[PDB]
Amino acid sequence: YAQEKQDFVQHFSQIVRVLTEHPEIGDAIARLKEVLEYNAIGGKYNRGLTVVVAFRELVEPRKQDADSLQRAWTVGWCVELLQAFFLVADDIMDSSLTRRGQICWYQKPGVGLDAINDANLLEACIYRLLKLYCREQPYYLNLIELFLQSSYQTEIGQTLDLLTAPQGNVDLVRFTEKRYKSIVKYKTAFASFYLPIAAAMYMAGIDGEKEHANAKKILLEMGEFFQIQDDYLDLFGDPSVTGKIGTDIQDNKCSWLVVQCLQRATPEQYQILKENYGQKEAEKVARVKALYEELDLPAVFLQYEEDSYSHIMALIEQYAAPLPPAVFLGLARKIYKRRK
Amino acid sequence: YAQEKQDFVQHFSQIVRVLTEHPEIGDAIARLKEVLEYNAIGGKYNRGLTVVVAFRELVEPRKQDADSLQRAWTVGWCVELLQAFFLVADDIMDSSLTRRGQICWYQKPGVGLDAINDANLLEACIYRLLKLYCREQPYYLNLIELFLQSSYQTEIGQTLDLLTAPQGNVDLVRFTEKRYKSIVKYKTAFASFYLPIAAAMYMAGIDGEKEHANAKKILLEMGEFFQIQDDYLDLFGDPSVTGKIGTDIQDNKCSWLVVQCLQRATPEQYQILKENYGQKEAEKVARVKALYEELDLPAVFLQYEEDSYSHIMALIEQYAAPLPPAVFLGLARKIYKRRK
Ligand SMILES: C=C(C)CCOP(=O)(O)OP(=O)(O)O
Ligand SMILES: C=C(C)CCOP(=O)(O)OP(=O)(O)O
Ligand SMILES: [Mg+2]
Ligand SMILES: [Mg+2]
Ligand SMILES: [Mg+2]
Ligand SMILES: [Mg+2]
Ligand SMILES: [Mg+2]
Ligand SMILES: [Mg+2]
Repeated sequence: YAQEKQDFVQHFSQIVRVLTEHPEIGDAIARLKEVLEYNAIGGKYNRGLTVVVAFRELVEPRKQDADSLQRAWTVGWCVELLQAFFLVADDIMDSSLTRRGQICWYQKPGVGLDAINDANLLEACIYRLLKLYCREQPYYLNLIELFLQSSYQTEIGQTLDLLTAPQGNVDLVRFTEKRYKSIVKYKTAFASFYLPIAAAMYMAGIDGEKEHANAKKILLEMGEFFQIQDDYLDLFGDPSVTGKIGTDIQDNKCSWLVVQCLQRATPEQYQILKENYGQKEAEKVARVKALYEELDLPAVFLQYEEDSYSHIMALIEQYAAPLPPAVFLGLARKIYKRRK
Repeated sequence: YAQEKQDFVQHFSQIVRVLTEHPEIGDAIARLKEVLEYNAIGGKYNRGLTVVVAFRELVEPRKQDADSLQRAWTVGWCVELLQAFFLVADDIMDSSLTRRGQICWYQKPGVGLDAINDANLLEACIYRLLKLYCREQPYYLNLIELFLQSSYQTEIGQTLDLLTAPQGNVDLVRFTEKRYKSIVKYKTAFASFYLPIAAAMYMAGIDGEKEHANAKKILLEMGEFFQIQDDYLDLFGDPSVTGKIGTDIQDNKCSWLVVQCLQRATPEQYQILKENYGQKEAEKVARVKALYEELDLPAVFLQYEEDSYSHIMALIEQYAAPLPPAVFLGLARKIYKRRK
């Protein structure tokens, strides 16, 4: 697994080389290399690795030649670039301080709001790689449309996330279970969970609408759990482990935690949450954290993680066939009980 | 021409309807409609109109059925959406105040840096329209790749533009004719001039590499002239006419004007430019404008506009064949002597 991660990371130098190969644009290409090095490295590479692992499990080993395997790790890196693009942009919009153990790319002196165009370049690099390696393949168009559709779905999710979290406005009424499930389905589940398995499926020749629908049932549910864990870690995670500083409380976000708080709060506790949520004051944030702990939300999260795991396992039993259950089980093992 | 513009604008309501048609995403789709209405309307629609006019001139009238014409005005609107995406993002990065006679979308109270995701949605809408109307056409993939390549080229151009214009740093050494030509080729010429004619060419079945190369020779030169005019208007244009407020001097930009100033300045005038360029102080900006006027740069621009027009006309004579010269002449007439 760590050796699998290591093999995937060793292909990054080739990805950068092929993307940063007209002398007039030299300075811009040198900036793109810096944008790639800073923002596509430091994560867990779960999405990129899922493409590589799923491709190997879905394709007959006699058909896994050197060019086929290169295409698989390249498409894995395309999914990492999609993630990099959204994170660079999301860190500006969320006013975040750190990412993957280092200062946010936009927080770097000399970068600032120029990171908007840098994010756009990362997105552009996906289609440059798809054209360079997969142009002659029968699944080329299926991959292009899958990455474009995954970006649109993420952007729609980001729009819902930002509309539910207006700055300077009390938004407790908007923080419902229904709203939450809708935000996380689009902003996380589609591109972080459906996209990597769907890409390996199209590369394996599995283009069937019914097969993709079945994979989607498992993967969108896994994505919802993953975002619930991300919301828990925003406040109760170790920043030395998570690599990022939480901002959901200050940013008035429709977090899984605030939705649970609102379902369990007394009128007195509702007032405390109303007066202290969505504000930059450190003592107001500390007051919301104290309310969550009073309502035993960390324990409520532990019980949800268990119930959700069993539910996802039941969905693998129902919808994995005819794909190897290991395709979905490998990703479940990688995200369950994770504190990073 | 104004009737042609009117026919094109009358199709916008249909574009919005088809793009803003899952009740859970309702609030986000309502935000997308607001993003579309605010940012894709108010311009001159030259790019969108060029697609429609070029398609009509390149396709035999017996092959111009109702569905074919709809595809043409839809692809015209895709080019307007590409422009909208880049302008929303460019206005944030350039710290601009107004656009198309109204306050910049990001300057709107309640929008702010959420405009980054709004720009991404506008870009996403291009591929949604291409899929909705052109998916079954033989040129579908050619159009997808052309819009993706045009975005990458624009982003590379924007990177060069921002690298040459660092905030708080004296960048006069970097402002060369060579650097300028490179920036404007990528940031403007490819997507504003090559993209609309190339799209109509692929829709007409003209996919030949040599035909696209010849069209490119004319159109990249036209794009350079158009950006030189844009730089002139940034300072010497009427904001009631241009619809936007200039920021090139304050933003330390490699403008055509500053390049010309540096070629004509004495050591005393160079010192004046060095002490006053790239700064927010109104009196420093007024000092640079006074230097430009002392060096008769508005007259130097008038002489360049004439010389460039003749050169572009000579390029149409050389490279228009076998395409109707009217394809290129119509766009030249629309941009030459324009003060908007
Ligand atoms: C979609 C969300 C929850 C953002 C972070 O994803 P990861 O937690 O997988 O971050 P990296 O490993 O890529 O850094
Ligand atoms: C590529 C540059 C010069 C930006 C503005 O283009 P236009 O001057 O054509 O602006 P609109 O008509 O679309 O508003
Ligand atoms: Mg965030
Ligand atoms: Mg966010
Ligand atoms: Mg989070
Ligand atoms: Mg600008
Ligand atoms: Mg600009
Ligand atoms: Mg300008």
